[PDB]
Amino acid sequence: SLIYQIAKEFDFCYGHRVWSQELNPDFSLDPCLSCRHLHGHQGKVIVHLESRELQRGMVTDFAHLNWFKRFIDEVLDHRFIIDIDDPLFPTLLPHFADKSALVWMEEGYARVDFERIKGESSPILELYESFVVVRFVPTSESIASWLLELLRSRIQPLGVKVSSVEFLETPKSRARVYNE
Amino acid sequence: SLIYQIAKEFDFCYGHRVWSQELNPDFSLDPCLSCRHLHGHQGKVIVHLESRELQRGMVTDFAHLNWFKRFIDEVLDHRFIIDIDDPLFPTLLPHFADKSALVWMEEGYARVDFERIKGESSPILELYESFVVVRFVPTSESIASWLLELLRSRIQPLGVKVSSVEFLETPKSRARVYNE
Amino acid sequence: SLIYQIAKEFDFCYGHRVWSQELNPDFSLDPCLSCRHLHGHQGKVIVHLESRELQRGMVTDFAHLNWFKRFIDEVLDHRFIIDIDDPLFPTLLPHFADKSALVWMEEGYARVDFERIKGESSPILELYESFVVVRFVPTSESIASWLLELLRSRIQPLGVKVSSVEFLETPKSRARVYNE
Ligand SMILES: [Zn+2]
Ligand SMILES: [Zn+2]
Ligand SMILES: [Zn+2]
Repeated sequence: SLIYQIAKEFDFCYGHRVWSQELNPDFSLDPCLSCRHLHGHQGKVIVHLESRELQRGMVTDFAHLNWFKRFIDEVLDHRFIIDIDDPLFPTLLPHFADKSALVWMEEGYARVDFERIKGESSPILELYESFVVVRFVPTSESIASWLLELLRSRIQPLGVKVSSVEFLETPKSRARVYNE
Repeated sequence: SLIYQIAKEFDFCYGHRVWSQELNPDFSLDPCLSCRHLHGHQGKVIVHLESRELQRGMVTDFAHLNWFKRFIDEVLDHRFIIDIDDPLFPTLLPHFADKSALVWMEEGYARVDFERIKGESSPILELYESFVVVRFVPTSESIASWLLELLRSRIQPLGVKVSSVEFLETPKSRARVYNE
Repeated sequence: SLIYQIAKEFDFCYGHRVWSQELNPDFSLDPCLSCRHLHGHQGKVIVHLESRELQRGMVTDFAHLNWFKRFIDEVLDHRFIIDIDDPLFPTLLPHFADKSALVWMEEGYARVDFERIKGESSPILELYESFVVVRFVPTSESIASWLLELLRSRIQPLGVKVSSVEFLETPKSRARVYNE
């Protein structure tokens, strides 16, 4: 049986930190918890779709992931991705410490309610425009699992399967989650 | 148990069009059928070969794909790949509108019979030297499947399996066909 | 079911030769056994690790291969890799022509015992500091197999599996060994 796959890459830049990172120094050599620092990455998502047959020579058209490109562009690019359980949440989002005025979207992330910060200065608005709040520690593996969940929920009308999602955190390191 | 694989890349440039392209505008956002345009690509073929044991430390020598290199270089590079059943076939190859005087090669493509255009102008000859005629819409997935068939039928005397072939249409998007 | 993987790349430069290379000319086209020449490469090791669950959002931390990066950097980079059974071993290492006075390490390579050439000229010392002696023909498949072995033997206390190792001989060609 032949299996047919297609894969597309989507790029974006973001900041995050991995607040729970723990290391075994026998393996890391240096015990410093550097992923607990505020930092950032150039991310690449690679979506793999699969069929057991071709329709008009295709698994499905590459342009059929255009809505997802739009999601990556409009929601994640040039943003800071923060775990709602991050202990620095009330420190970095002090106008939203009690976690009450967050607006959860269907895709599973939150933006702050900007109504609550009306009449704050421009730099303060820029700050809060930055945050994409998620309910998971934003590791490459976590992000990849979340994007796999989103794709799965939405791709079914195309008649193909999402077989895996890769998330490259740097050009030399990446995560992959397979949908078996 | 271990499985051993080798993979090798082969590059070429070509023109084509995907004449049958259709889009679901809910997923693509734009309904424009841009792949129906005459265009081109830098293509990359990746061949994956597999064995369950190493012979002399190898799956098989990388150079044992040289004949396949020659094929890509001599047949596909700097050519325009066209489906025999593209509706524009008669328009782009008017001297061969009946599709009879084509010379089909063992690998499953054709060139025009140049006897029938003998004495045509130099530019007309250069036009007909361009075409590689195939029996499929030349999508990334169809190209990958075709080259997989070609490799499966030839590599037997090497004692190795072809496990899959990848075809990169752009650095951002690619197809893979798995033999199994 | 979901399966989680991470992969990380490690780069190094080295010299070797494949003393035992043979070719079938129906496939290589050219019979010349060029891999038997002394030469070298830019190598890339890609380590894939797998787990059936995430812990703190991770398969395991990318930094848990820092010991492996050190091994690559300190043992393999800017070295010449030679099989102890290369017919040229006595010619290239004439002060260790009997192939004893080698110091084998747990990772499965040897360096010469420098006590034996104490007192020799500086250029002679430089020559011998170059060699990494191994018990296989140093093909890409063999290097990958060996690195896989080292990784499996070390990674067990982290509770993840080494699923495969890729070893890139050139940008265009690579080996992969899967741990099935
Ligand atoms: Zn990070
Ligand atoms: Zn195209
Ligand atoms: Zn070599």
